[PDB]
Amino acid sequence: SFNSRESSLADGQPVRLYQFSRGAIRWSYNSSDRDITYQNQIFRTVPGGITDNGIICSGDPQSDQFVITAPADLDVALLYKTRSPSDAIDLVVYDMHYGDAEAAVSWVGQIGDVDWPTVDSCRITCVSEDELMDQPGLTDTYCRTCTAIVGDHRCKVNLVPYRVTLTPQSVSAWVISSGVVAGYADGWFTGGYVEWQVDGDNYDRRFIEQHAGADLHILGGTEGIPAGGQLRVYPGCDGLAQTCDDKFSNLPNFRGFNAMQGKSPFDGDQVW
Amino acid sequence: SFNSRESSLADGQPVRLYQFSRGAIRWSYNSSDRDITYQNQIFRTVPGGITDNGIICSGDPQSDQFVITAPADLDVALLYKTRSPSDAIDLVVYDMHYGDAEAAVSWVGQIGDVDWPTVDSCRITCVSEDELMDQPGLTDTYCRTCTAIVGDHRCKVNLVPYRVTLTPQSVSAWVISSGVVAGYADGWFTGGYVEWQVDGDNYDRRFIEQHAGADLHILGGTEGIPAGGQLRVYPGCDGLAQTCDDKFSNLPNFRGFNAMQGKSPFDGDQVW
Amino acid sequence: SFNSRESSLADGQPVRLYQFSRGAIRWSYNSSDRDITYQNQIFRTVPGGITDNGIICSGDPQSDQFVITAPADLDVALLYKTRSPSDAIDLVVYDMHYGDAEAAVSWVGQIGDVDWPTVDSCRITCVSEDELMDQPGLTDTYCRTCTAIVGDHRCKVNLVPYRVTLTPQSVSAWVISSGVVAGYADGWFTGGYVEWQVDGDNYDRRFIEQHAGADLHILGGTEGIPAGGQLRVYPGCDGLAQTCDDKFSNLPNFRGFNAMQGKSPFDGDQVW
Amino acid sequence: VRINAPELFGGDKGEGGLDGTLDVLFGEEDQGVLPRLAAMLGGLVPAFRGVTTCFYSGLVTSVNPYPKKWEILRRGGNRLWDGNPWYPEKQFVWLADGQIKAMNPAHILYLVYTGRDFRGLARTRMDEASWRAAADTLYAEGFGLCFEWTRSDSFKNFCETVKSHIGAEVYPNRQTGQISIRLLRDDYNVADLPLFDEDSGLLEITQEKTGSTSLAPSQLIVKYIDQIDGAQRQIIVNNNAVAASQGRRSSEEIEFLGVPTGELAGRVGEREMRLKTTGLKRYKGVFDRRARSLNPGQPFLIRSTPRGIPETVVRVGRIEDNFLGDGKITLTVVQDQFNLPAT
Amino acid sequence: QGRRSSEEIEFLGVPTGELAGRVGEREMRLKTTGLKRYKGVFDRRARSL
Ligand SMILES: [Fe+3]
Ligand SMILES: [Fe+3]
Ligand SMILES: [Fe+3]
Repeated sequence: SFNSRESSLADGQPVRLYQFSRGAIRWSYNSSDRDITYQNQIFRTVPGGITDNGIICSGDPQSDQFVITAPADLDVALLYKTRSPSDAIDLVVYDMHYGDAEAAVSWVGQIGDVDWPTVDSCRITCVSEDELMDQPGLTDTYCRTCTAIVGDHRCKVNLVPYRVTLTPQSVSAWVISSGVVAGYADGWFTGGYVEWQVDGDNYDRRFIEQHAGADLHILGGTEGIPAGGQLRVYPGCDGLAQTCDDKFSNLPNFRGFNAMQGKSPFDGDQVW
Repeated sequence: SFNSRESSLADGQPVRLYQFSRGAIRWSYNSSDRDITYQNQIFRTVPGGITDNGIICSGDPQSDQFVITAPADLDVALLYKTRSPSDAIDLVVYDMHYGDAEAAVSWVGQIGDVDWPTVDSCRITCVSEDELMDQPGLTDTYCRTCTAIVGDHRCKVNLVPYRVTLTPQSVSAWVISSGVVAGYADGWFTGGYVEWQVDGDNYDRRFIEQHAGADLHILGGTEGIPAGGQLRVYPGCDGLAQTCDDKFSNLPNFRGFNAMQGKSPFDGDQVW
Repeated sequence: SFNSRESSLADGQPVRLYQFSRGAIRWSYNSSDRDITYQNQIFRTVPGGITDNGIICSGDPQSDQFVITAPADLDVALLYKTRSPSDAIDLVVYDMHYGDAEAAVSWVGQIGDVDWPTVDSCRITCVSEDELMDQPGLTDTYCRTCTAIVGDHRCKVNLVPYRVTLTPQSVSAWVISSGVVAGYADGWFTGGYVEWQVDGDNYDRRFIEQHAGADLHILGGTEGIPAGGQLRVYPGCDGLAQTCDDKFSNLPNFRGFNAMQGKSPFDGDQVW
Repeated sequence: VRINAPELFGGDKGEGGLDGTLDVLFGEEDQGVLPRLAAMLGGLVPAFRGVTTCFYSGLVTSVNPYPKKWEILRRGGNRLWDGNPWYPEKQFVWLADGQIKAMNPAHILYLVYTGRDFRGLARTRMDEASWRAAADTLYAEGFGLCFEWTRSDSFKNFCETVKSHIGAEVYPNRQTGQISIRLLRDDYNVADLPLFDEDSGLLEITQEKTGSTSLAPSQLIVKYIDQIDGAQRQIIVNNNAVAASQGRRSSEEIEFLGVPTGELAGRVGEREMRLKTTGLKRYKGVFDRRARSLNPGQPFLIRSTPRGIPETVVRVGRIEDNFLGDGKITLTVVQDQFNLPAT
Repeated sequence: QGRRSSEEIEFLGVPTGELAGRVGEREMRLKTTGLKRYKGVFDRRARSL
């Protein structure tokens, strides 16, 4: 009846539904003045209303953004206030008419940017998957180092054995200290990242600038790190062939070119 | 008195005249509420009025367009509704004051684009000859083929003996069939064009995708082709030297380079 | 108290002062309705008021202009009406509150452009020193000529001995004639400039197209040259090494490359 | 200079070698005319002052008449500055056991601004304190660079490249009128920095720019040139945390040809990665006269309880103030996340 | 001028140095004479321009 209602000249009762999902956690909002139950999901009513500006599909990712307006107290947007969540918040938009149990999917995407122009409002800019095609695609260089992030699909190195679970001893503004890591050689954890559970099955990740003794340096500060929460810390690969094989014994998968050639052409001037 | 009237502070009676000409056919329109006779030419009065936006001469062809506003039923603009006429409609604009027999030429150009934003109006964009200087001017390539359109001033081939006048047997959506052409070898007419008289001394031209037996394929469809009108069909040149000389015996004027050189430099690496 | 007054919620009495300086001559203006004395300097009140549009510091010289609006009879701006003064008019902007003897410097720059959109107003565009970084910085070419303006810090040639002080005999639209220069060889003054005192310690400079006999050709016309005022005329250097040494004996400082090499590479094809 | 290599290309049995005498004229202020050059060339021979020139005479090749192209390495920086070097104690930075004599970028910018051969601005127009502090900090960090001028472009392009390499802002001070340089480093005390609040000089904050984290790169490729040999080299910087979340690999290439050592390139690449993947929060605040003395690059604190924004450190960006008329002072600020690690 | 300033202009079409200097003098005079630009509004008397 959704299509029939759209074609109807007197039963038009538009209502737009938004679904923000991050793994196992979902946030449901509706633009009407009362909650709507759809597919066993109830959508909350935001005091003040939630509205968008329209959907544009012109083939230009930079121009085809989707804008959401909502109060500054919106739960899903509140997360971005202090620090952007590590994972992207997928957004799905449905369209349905009051009194009908059928809805149609209109827009699908993820959060691109969030800002709070006024205390009584917040503007969210949503981007589609098409915008991820503007970055280069070379991803190849003939250099000495590995040119591969430890654990990627190219290194084929399993980090689960190297996982270390610990409770930090003391947390400071920029340094998190723990005695368990003090037993490892300096720089063992350099290049690794720290992941811990925020809510449900979602974890927030932070990279490590440097590891020295019992003190760990966290890039961008330690804000948001629970002082007593359980933390998982993985090591980091420098990328050198000696580092790759002595520590991880992954030399066969070494993607770097240590000593094949640095400059030698076959159309130079004098070989000697 | 035209200049005197322009300088006059109390006799200003502006009236703008438009003259659309296509060969032997002329269309005359005026912006006033009554017909004006000038140079033995009477200009019709369009119910609703005809007006422009102004004349700009800044040296930039892209910016110095001339816009005409007129009802959607305008005769000259009605031609563009289905398909653009093959020939360009030259436009000349005169300026005169009511009661005076002298007029001054203001703008000269041709139709650039036509659109019908509303049922009660139509907007015509007129371009000047200066805009034709944006396209490249290389017009030269060292390739095997002729690189010349059959019949151009470079080929110097007379197509009048090859003209064929015929009445089509059957006309379809995309194919025009005639038995007379069935007596020619397949591909004889490929690359040619069909011209027929529309009105007066003006003809509309259509290119031919392919010729096979008794059926002719027309690029862009056969819409606008009269089912019983007289049609003139010319052949087409493939551009190969063998094709040029065997069929037309125009080898001396052959502009192509068949076997002079494909890559051979005089500063290469090894001649053998 | 200036900062205290700015922080004050009830004593806000803004007043903006402008100081146009050119060497030993200063012009003082204020935006209020009465003259203000500051640092023993009294600022005139312009009938009609003087106001700006705001200060922008975005790091882009093209965009961070400062605009001044004032009547068309403004004394400082009146100079630009006929010809731009040779020297740049430095501008300093102060901020002070009525009743307080302390002021704060806000903007510093020089006149960039002046125009008179209306008889009752004039708009002045002021540019900062950051805009002078858009021009190239190569300033080096391996050519035969000197590539140095006579008298610059690179030529190290003292023009004071060559200074000639004279009273012109006759002044025409484009030619200034004097018999004293008639005693010099043709082209002696070619490339030089004429400087004379306009007011105070500021002089206006004009270049010379050509010198022939008793007649001097002035680039851009002779308008603004006093018919009886004292004029100082300096010679000009052609830039050739023979010209540089025979006339000025500055060959050791000759910056040109007469006969070192014109094309000769060390990686060519055939030396002979 | 006695260059002895008559058999470099195998001698007679090969293609020859390089044997001869090389004379170098750097072009000092008092440089004289070389008798040999003028005698050999003849004619009106000037002193060739102000430009470095060399005069070679001897064997170039043998057997074949096709001489080979040459490559010459040359250090510079001291013979510049005309006659008066500025703060020479920190002009050069030594790297790789003295092999690379890098120059302080602050000195490069100072020469470009005040150089008589480049712009010739009066030395009095530059705030000595700020530039000296920047040079001292750069020398302490051992952050040197090498460059060559062949683009013949505007001063703005080269200055922007230098600023991006070092991460500094150059602006004409509104108050004193001199050119000031500020480095983007975490070298500030929280207390002394000014605080702005709704009741302390903040009018309205409109833009929030929450940003996103699922996007942004996971791998960064930095390409640099080694000055020992001049051969292209690159280093790889990885973001394991973001990489794990990313469904598919993403990479970008950034060129820092001014960097002469791989370690320095990695130091700056870590800064770039942290900046681009930490999720900066951008704010567009509106302030009253209390924010009158701020300048570009100056960090300050902002608090607004109704918006739920705690005390946050931000760095000034675009400035647009209106002292007369509307009275609107509007500033654009970004969260403070700029820092150059030393390791 | 307090400090030296220079710009480079290419006139590759010029085959002789004297002609290049002739046009360069024109360019210098144009760019350093301080032209005054006006944006006037006229009635029909300026129709034939
Ligand atoms: Fe690895
Ligand atoms: Fe042909
Ligand atoms: Fe000279």
